[PDB]
Amino acid sequence: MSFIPVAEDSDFPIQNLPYGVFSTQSNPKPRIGVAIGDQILDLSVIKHLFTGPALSKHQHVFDETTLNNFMGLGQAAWKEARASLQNLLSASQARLRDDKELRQRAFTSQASATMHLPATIGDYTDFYSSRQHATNVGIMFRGKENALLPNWLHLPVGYHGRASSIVVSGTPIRRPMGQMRPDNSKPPVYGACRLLDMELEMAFFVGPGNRFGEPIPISKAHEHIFGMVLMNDWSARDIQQWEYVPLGPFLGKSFGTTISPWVVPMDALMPFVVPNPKQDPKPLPYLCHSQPYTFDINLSVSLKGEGMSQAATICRSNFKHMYWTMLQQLTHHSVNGCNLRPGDLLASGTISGSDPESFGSMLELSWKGTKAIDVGQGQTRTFLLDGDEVIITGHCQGDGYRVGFGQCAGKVLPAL
Amino acid sequence: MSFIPVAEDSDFPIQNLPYGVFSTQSNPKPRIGVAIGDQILDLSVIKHLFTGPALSKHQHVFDETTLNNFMGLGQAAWKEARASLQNLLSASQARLRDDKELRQRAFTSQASATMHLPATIGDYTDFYSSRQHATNVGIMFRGKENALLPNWLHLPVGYHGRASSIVVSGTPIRRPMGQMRPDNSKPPVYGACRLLDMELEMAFFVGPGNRFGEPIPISKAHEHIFGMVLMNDWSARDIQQWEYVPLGPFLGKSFGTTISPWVVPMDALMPFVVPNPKQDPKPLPYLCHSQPYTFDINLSVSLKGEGMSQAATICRSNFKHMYWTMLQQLTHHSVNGCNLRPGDLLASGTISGSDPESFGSMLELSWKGTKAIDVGQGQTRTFLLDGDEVIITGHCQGDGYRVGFGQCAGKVLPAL
Ligand SMILES: C[As](C)(=O)[O-]
Ligand SMILES: C[As](C)(=O)[O-]
Ligand SMILES: [Ca+2]
Ligand SMILES: [Ca+2]
Repeated sequence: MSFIPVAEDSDFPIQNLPYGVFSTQSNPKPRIGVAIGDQILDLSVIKHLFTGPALSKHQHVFDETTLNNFMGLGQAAWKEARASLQNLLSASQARLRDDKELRQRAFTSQASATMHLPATIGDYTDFYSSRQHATNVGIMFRGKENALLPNWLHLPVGYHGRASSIVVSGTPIRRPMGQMRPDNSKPPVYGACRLLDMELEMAFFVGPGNRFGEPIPISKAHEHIFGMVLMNDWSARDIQQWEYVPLGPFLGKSFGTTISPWVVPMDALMPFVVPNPKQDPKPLPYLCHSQPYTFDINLSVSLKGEGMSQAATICRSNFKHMYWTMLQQLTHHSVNGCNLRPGDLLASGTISGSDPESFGSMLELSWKGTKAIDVGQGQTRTFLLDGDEVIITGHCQGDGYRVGFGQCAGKVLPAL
Repeated sequence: MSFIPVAEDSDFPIQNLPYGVFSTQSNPKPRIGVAIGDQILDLSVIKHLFTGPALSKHQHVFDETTLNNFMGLGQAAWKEARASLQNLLSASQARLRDDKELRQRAFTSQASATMHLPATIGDYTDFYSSRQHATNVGIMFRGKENALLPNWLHLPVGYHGRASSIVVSGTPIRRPMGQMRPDNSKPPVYGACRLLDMELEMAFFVGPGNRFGEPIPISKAHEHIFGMVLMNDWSARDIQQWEYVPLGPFLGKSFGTTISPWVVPMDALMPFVVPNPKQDPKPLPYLCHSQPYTFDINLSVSLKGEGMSQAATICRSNFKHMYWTMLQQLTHHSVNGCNLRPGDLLASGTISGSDPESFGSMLELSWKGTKAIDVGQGQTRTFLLDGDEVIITGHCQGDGYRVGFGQCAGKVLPAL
């Protein structure tokens, strides 16, 4: 443990050490920090303490307004940074601990900081890799006999997302206007979305890219995965339904996608690795690898309506319900020579387990609005109402510590 | 006329004046230039001559390595820059013309210049707005009675593309590996794409963005359109067919998309405006505007195999065929609150007219591999072969001058 006091139930013990971009009232310039207890350690202030071989000539990466350049340095640099931070934050090491003037400049409170997006996301991709989610959607729209489309068990299906509208936790999300077709015998209409939904996801940031035209082999895929965040892929389902054949989700997704700000490095999550789900049929060789790379990350979603005094927990799930791994997603994404770049964000798709309490959208929880979701205090939902606030949280549970993700929150504003 | 001599068939008379980013052997810094005749005027060198009200405090935008900041300044700035350039390049003006020292440093031959991508593209979107293209694809894959899907005549269908693999003209494109399902009785296979295609498009760059959550009304859409380039959306059709239901084109597109480097400003194209195609049914009011915004731009595509000495013209088309205008595309793209940003690229979709000589893909020109494309010199094609070079060109034709785009070229390399 650390010289910084850490509560037992803190998301940010010395075993975590996530990376984020923050600013304060006194200094509005976005800069890189690491969460520890209820504090932020400012890496722009302590960049000269990274004296090892991988970082000593790259200390400027900690002075940037985004994590992109640090992400681009690759695994040796990340591992050295983490070892340096663990040694510096240890309760028995004197350097940062006993340098009072440095320490006063280096640490500020999380409760007084403003968080920003952790990276400039050049490209965002959303996969569809949770089998029960894809199955549930298939049942609802095609029937139980056509629950999965023919390609789903053969490749990690995904689409290009909209990068510009990825926003940091806490950003209000306006209910979108657009066109929809509620009656198939009549022309489409223009109006406010009536089926506004959340999608519980996680996403990973890419480290070093691959060269244009050069695939990343699955055996090297783990080298390019920096760390993870929580995501809410807000969805306008009536807009989506009318637009999306044949070229895919578009305006139904691109009005807003929220991510949490603290990027938990893969090294912090490796203690919580579990076996990959068995795949049948077995994937082609380029997607076949024996490295365990599925993670036991508890996820929870709450909803609170304006007026309501307390939030209701509407979903309890886990990131281990993903059939295609992050290694397979990254490999598939580059198999054609596509060039992944530092700070790219590859998301899981909606996470659903087989238990109905773990379904990751209100589309599934309400089963296409045929079941009312109990949100407490005599109130019910099918889809989101104006003023509803959705908060996603997640953590890995260790013995006496948690590796937590903070929150991924947003409140719905009325259409405009 | 300019003091720089311009050939009658030059793409770059004083009536054009497109913006691009170039470097030279002498100076490796990517920098902003304007094409005139066979020369480039370096805007960083003459940035102090922009003394008007819109540009006087924004001269640093011409020192940047990309056009994004200039694009973000908006129409008054673009109009002022253009007016200043037309004055400074005029045959009858002395300021630049008679300054031998400055001229020496301000001009460079295009033959000496390496072109770069003109902007950092935060998000690329590909629309699908040619009626004959969508109809042709519909006939080939669904049958003649089901040419168009139900939403096509009601909104400008489009999808999010991959930004990272947009490359400048001249970049070699490697035939992609991936997964394909050549027939339906066996499992999918891994191998080199067998059905590699080009797609003739044009694309426009966004100027000032809109705020997250705030739509751009169609009456203001023209304020956000900076200028245009040529595009080849290279397509791996067998990869695409297996992957694309239900989330849309993905690895079938993202291995490479080529654009030409010279951004022709909308002001150069306005003399060549024609009436918009009549729409029936009439679109919803948010997509309804009377401003002509369809452009008479001649387009040509050539193919040259690696053993050929003459390239064959395989497509002659025109941007005026497109059913949905750029105004409608930009309006639709932001109707849900999605935030377009300076330097975003919004492409037209494959441009096909009704004449079979104007079909914009080899998929259409070979009618799904059923007809041989004559490429001259005893040779035919259905789809692209290794070593084939595809070159797209375009121009508007005036009286004694043209507004042209230069080349949009790429050569196919063999798969790994
Ligand atoms: C791609 As979906 C069915 O999770 O909106
Ligand atoms: C979306 As297409 C049919 O022009 O590959
Ligand atoms: Ca999603
Ligand atoms: Ca295309």
